[PDB]
Amino acid sequence: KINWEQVKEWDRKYLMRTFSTQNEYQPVPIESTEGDYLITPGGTRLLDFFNQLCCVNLGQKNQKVNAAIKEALDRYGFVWDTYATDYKAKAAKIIIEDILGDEDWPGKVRFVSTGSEAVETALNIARLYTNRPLVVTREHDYHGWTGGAATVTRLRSFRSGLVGENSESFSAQIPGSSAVLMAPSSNTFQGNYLKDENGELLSVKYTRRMIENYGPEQVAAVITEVSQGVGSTMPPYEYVPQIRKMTKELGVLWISDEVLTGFGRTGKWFGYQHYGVQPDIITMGKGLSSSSLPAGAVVVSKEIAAFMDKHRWESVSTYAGHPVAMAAVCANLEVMMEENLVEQAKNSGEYIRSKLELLQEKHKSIGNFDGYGLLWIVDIVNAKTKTPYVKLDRNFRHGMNPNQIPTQIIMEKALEKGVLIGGAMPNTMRIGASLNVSRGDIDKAMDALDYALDYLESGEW
Amino acid sequence: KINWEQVKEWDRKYLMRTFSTQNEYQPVPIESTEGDYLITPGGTRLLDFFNQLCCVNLGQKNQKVNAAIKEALDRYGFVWDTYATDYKAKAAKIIIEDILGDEDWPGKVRFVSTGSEAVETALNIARLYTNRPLVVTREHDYHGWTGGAATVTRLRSFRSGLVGENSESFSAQIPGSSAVLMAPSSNTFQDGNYLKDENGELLSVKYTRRMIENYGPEQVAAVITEVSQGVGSTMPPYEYVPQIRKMTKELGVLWISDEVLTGFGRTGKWFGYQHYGVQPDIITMGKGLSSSSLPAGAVVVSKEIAAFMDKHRWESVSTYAGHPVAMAAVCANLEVMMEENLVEQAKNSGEYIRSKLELLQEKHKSIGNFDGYGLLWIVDIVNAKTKTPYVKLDRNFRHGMNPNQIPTQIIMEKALEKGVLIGGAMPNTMRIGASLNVSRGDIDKAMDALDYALDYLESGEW
Amino acid sequence: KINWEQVKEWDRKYLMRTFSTQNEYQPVPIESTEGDYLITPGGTRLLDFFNQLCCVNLGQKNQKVNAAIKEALDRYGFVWDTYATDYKAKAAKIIIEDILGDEDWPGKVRFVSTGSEAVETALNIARLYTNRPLVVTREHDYHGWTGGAATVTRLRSFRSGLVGENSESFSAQIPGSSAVLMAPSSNTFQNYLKDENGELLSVKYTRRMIENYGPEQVAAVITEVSQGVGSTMPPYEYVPQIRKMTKELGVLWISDEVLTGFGRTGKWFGYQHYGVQPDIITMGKGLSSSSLPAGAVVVSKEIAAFMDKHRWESVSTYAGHPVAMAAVCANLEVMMEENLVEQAKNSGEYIRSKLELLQEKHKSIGNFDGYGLLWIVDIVNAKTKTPYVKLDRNFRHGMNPNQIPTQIIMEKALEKGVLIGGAMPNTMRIGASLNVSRGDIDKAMDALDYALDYLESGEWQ
Amino acid sequence: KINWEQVKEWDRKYLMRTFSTQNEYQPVPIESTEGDYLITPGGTRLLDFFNQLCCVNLGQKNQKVNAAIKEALDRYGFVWDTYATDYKAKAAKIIIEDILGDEDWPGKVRFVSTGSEAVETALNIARLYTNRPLVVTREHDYHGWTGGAATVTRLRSFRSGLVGENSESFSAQIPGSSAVLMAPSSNTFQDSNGNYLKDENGELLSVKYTRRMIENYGPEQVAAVITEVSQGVGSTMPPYEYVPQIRKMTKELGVLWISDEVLTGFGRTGKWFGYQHYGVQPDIITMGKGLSSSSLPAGAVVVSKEIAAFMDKHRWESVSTYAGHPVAMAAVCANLEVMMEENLVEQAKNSGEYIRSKLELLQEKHKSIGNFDGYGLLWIVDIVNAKTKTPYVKLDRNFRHGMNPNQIPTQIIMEKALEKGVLIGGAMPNTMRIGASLNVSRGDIDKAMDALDYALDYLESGEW
Ligand SMILES: *Cc1c(COP(=O)(O)O)cnc(C)c1O
Ligand SMILES: *Cc1c(COP(=O)(O)O)cnc(C)c1O
Ligand SMILES: *Cc1c(COP(=O)(O)O)cnc(C)c1O
Ligand SMILES: *Cc1c(COP(=O)(O)O)cnc(C)c1O
Ligand SMILES: [Cl-]
Ligand SMILES: [Cl-]
Ligand SMILES: [Cl-]
Ligand SMILES: [Cl-]
Repeated sequence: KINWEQVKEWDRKYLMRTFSTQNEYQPVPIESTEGDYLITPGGTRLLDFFNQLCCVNLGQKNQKVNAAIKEALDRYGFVWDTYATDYKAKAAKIIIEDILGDEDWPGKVRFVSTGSEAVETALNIARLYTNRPLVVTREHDYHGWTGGAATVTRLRSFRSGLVGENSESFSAQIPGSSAVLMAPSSNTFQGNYLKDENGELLSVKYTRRMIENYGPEQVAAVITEVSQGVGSTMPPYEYVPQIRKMTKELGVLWISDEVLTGFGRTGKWFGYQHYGVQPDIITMGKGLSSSSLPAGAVVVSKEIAAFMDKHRWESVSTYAGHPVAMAAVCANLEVMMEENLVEQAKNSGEYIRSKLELLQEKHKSIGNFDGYGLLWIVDIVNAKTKTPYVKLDRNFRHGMNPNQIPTQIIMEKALEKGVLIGGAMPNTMRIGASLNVSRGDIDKAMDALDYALDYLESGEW
Repeated sequence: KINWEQVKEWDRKYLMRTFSTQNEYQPVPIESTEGDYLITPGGTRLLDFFNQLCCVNLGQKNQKVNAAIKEALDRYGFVWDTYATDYKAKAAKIIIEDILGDEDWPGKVRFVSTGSEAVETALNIARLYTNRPLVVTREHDYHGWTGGAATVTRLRSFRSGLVGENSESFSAQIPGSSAVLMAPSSNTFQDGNYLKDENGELLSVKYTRRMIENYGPEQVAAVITEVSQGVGSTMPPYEYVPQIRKMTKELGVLWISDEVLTGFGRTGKWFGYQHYGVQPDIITMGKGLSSSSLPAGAVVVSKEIAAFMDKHRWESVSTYAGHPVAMAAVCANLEVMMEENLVEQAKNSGEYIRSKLELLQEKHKSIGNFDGYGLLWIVDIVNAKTKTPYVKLDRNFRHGMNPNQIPTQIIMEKALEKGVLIGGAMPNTMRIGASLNVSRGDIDKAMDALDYALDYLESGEW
Repeated sequence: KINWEQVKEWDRKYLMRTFSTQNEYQPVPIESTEGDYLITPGGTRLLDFFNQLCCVNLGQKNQKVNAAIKEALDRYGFVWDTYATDYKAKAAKIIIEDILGDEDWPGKVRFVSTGSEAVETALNIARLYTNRPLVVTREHDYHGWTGGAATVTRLRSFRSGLVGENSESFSAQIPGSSAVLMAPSSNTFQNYLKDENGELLSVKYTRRMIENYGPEQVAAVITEVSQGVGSTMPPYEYVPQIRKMTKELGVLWISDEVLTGFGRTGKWFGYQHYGVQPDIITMGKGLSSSSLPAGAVVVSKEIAAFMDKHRWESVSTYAGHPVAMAAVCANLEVMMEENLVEQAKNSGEYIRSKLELLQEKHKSIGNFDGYGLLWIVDIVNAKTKTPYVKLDRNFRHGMNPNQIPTQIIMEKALEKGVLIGGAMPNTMRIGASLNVSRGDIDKAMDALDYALDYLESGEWQ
Repeated sequence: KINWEQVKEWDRKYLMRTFSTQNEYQPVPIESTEGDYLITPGGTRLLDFFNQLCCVNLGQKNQKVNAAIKEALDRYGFVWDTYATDYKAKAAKIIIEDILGDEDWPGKVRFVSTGSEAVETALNIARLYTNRPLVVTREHDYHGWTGGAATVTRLRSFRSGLVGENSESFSAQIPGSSAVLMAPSSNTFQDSNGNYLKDENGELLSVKYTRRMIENYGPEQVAAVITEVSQGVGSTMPPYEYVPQIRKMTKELGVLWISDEVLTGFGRTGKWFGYQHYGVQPDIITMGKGLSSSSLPAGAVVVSKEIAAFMDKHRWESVSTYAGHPVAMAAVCANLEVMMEENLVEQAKNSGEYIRSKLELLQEKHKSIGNFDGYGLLWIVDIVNAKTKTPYVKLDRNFRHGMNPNQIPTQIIMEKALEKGVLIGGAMPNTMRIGASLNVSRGDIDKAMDALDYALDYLESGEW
């Protein structure tokens, strides 16, 4: 028996706000979830085409995963990373032996609790292995929020600072803010992508020049997102291979941050696998457990594992390897494999492409779309001017009025159809569902977006 | 039907080592746990007087906590922090209204997933609230391992660097290591009484004051402390904690009490700071927050700090922050703590442990000093002849040393013969803890095993 | 009587080496100088077409400057900046009223002892005035060697680190070597590509970087109008485009005129070729023509009015040194009265015509550009049409000088009694006094012709 | 014929202010100098017992130095460091072979143009030699104003920030302002009687804590400790044992010691260098000020034989345009030769002893003199309220310049002493920093001390 009015009162009074001022905040309670739906206390069913934060890959509240979690709870309990469990060892084995079994670069795994912790771990490993201080990142990359992970995050809207309520006058970034260099993203220098007289993209060419300017001996790693998640982009095809090749030639590591693109999200097990290359280190979260319980991970190459194995590593994280979280990881990955959700993701993405083609034929406010599996971006433009409504685009901050932001207006309208859809960036949709989402829910969501776009293209906002 | 030989094989092969080289590593599989016990696949029962990392406050595998997690799983699922749930709101209400209800400084709570995430959050909030860059920490403090939390960690043995196997030749800290000042710990400037100036002030505090004055108070956001150093294994002189509270107030600087370890009954109060009649501006939480049932951390901020943050849109997202199933575990953990009155149980067992340690010190000249409260104890170990620590670098040691040279390692190995896990992180100092509800029989059994280990240490046969 | 053999022994034994190891070092004593010549103890006259470090603008040992220094020494002595002198006030007046009299942005001057100190001062003022921490520099910029000036220096061959003797094995940068961002130099992205909103890709990306961090985080962009040590010339539109972009984003522009200032480029300052005005200028070299150590910063009226409202807690013992100020006064008065700016402009036109003839004759000249008495000549392999030294401006000094084209050219030209070459391996940096005679220009150019014949013969390989 | 009014107008309008707002600023012109005197345009003679910034060691406008500068100007001109000259090589030989000839440790010299550049150079060298990033400094150290030298300066009143005019309102430090650790001053940890606290083996607690600090970060992270043997701008003298205890601590930890001798060097303390009072030898010395007695801008670093041998094995990729400037080097040579031939080190030592006697007599007469100490021509005098025995300005060495000068005892003293045509005072609010030329006459010491006596009569009346 739940008093949801009291829940709302406690939520307003006792919880720190994010993205909303206390003044403007309206709690949105969710009582339960199932599949691709969120259920409100009043029983409203909301189709979630955010998939929360593109992180509930298996679907909400999967009975096999929950059954597995309950089973672990007959035995545990808690032990820290110094102790071995069946669940922890099995999860590592599934990742190296079963999912990555076709590639021979992967060596070992470290489990932590979050994607930010995974990136922190990867940054530490890369710097220790090379004995070099600098890490290269890209414009608009999001790699997490904790101190180290934030240093490689280049989105001024997502760096844990403060903005005003529909005002430009009360903004601040955190005082004090690094061993980090910002390179151009894949989406710079366009309008197609410019290459030199060698076919090398100008973003990569300049990335190479930056490393050489500092000296390769000063640079541990380039950390990337194969597709920018929060920053909401897709790369030209040759970018990922060219970065892999450039790093190899300069003797610098490449960390593929797969926290979002990992575990079937893009229609392969990992984002990088679309590109015929292999990373030195992968960071993991989100689909690692499909958010059933908090888990993150890093996978390091055999070379890197062999180096770390020769040393005593002075690093403790209390909940790293948590055996109940590991049981949840095991079950999540087993279901993913047995149901062949990767191939299902691939097929559903192809279906989504067709739906978006029709939406673009119909709606001139769709400037561009791209993606794969259950990860899509849709660039929104003024249908008249052919330019984005919000000039600062991906360099915006949240001090703007939401009623001026296209992705906000699309979200509010789509909501009238009982659909959750939109994006983090002001001019770009970021669309994701569970890997096992049904065609009918795809149709429902696309129809809702259709309805929102009519409204956007109508003015009246 | 679990093949534990194959589990050990996968564990060696596929998991990154910490503290042990692959060469020297032997997996120690634990098949299940209960109360104060770990159970091996063979069925051996191990009395855990580390309480893992002093973080299973309620006891292992509490039936009511586990039943509550099972219930949550009927409904969830996962929503991120933008969505409200009963479990998340209730957990915040329990902390603010029930546990801290008698104090009026607390305003609001932010939940995250780990103690390190909680410290990161507190550092961000302190700097934003004050609009100032610098944070003061102390020598030997441990506040976590992630970037920002690590900058305020002043233990060179726990900064996620590398050392060799029984060698000084393969030592490295992470390249690139800044907005932090290290002040003396409370355990500095002695006779063996703590030195004070002509007013009340401890020299550790007076110098901390001079340090902040040297940079300028307008540059300094906060002092972050542990009321009792956890990994660093110390206890303060009584006046330290009130004197730091008063100093920070006088300078217009915040105080963050990092209660990740000392929180939720560990010290025989709800919070460590509560022994000292003061209140902080911000508290960081983990460990006993959920008693390790599921991953959770949190920050509590004062009413003034909440009011300021409330006026702004805060551009911070953590995917698993507020995870509804973790919040369910937190609610159940806290309600069992309250209803069983585990805080009082911890206070009483602490008084009991004190008397057991007095008897052990009488028996053992290798016990130089011991101190603590509730289920958090330090025991400083000395060479019984020379009366000096065996390991000279003490709390400034690193793990390159041979464990056969380390008193707390020797003690741990020997105690293990009695089926008891007990020892410490520091080379010369035990860090002892159990569940808040640890029985007297288990205390006696742990203390007997320590007695036994100390005979061996003192025999010099090692 | 000077025992020059004893001087060499003392020089070997007691002075720290730079650029040469003790093992390879051979002292090069200079007994006196005059005009464009250096005179050895033996009486050999060497024509100096490096003009030392493009810093003896007025010419060596000007009789009027030396006579003015001698007069000042009848009165001083030394007073620090708190005390006023005629020489310090007059040097400030000459700069603001006389030299920059035709421009209305200049406000006040601060005198220091060197160009690095001038840059440190400008960085301090920029960050204080804007209350912002970040400063933007460019790839291959040189702005000095002291801590702050070094942070904006982006040449890995000039950051006060160490390299081996003809070896790659003993190289290090200073440990620790920071509120600075590196943008592309003007010589990136080529013939230069444009946004066709008109914007050079170098400027476009610089803009993006500032927007990505947030313009409210960025105090200034510091540039060289022509990269000195780094040895380049910009596309014509670059300097006006950077001025326009910084103004639009509310960011300061510091023109580092330590090298290009005081007639070097055939105008009083390099920026004056481009119809723009900076917010802050930094000065050294031609400020006194190296007669005595002096540097300076000039800040705009707005900046001066802000600084004037505060008590500035900055002391430099020798800043404003009355005798160095007497030297600056005499140096600037001679420059003005002899019309050396116009003379430099006319000699540069002459040099251009000499270089066109050498390029027509020497396929190892891939390219040249410059103005006044500041010229770059890019050298290439006449056969492949590409540079001999692949790392180019990202090299370090560990390589063998017998592999370096500008070292080859220098050794060869010395056989003609001419000092000429460059800091960069593939690029000449040529400078003489503003009053260098046509005869001496012909003599240097003839030595260069001779040197390129040798380079093109490939005998040194 | 100089128009001094026009000079003062150009000065007001076209020069950036330091320490004074434009609103409050009044130019103080000096037409010429001689010995220990500054001469105003009107012909007022001011006895300068600041010796500018304790940096005109030989005296103002020395005839032999000026003649040597004029001789150099018959030949030069300018050559950068890549070229050898007689003046540069001779200056290095004088330092290593003549001045420091009785010590075995010194190897080589690098000349630069300022003390801040010398400190920048020492920090670079210590970090390169050890291959470690951290340098340790102390509370209230002043090591210069440029980016690297500023990181090891721990006086918030001298870090090139901004404060308001007679207000706490409008203050700022430079945005963005680390591979530096701050250790306690030698002047920390005193008991009630003002005695320095030590452990039972006599080790000062300031040193004991410094060692703990280094051990906490790890000695393998720490390149160097940089010190001032006597804090200059920060205006202190150390407990006697501090300097040897730091030398011994650094040696035991494998860490370098940089003695920043920019102020204490070249006879200032009645020895060639401040460290020489203490029976120790540093790894690196930084020099400025008395190096040329400010005749022209010059700075230098001296490195040990072992550091020089390491540096000699590499190509060092570092250029400073004016480093080694031959005319500046000719001034250094003449400055050092005069110092040696006149035996100015001994003169300074004996004059310090005379000064001590005058200060003892002043302290009997004036209860506002809480303490004094020093040596040679470098003295501190701590000023207290004669009635409370407590400093007037509570923040003391951690003050900033936003304070009203009419509340600052060292400002009140300077203003009063000026009535007697003596310049005397200090940078810190409760502490005089007194210096004159090494060859200052007894009569001038008497004149300065009589002005101080006068000023303290006024301070002690409380009328201000
Ligand atoms: C969401 C995200 C992270 C951080 O994960 P958390 O679990 O939110 O801390 C890191 N990297 C990428 C690419 C992400 O999308
Ligand atoms: C263990 C600990 C932390 C870090 O918590 P984690 O959950 O391990 O990230 C922070 N502070 C203190 C005092 C701790 O004991
Ligand atoms: C030479 C130079 C400097 C530094 O001047 P120094 O007098 O060597 O300290 C600064 N900026 C530029 C552009 C330079 O060429
Ligand atoms: C004055 C001083 C400096 C800085 O020298 P400048 O010539 O002013 O740059 C450095 N160290 C000490 C001890 C000083 O007194
Ligand atoms: Cl990309
Ligand atoms: Cl403490
Ligand atoms: Cl350029
Ligand atoms: Cl001292």
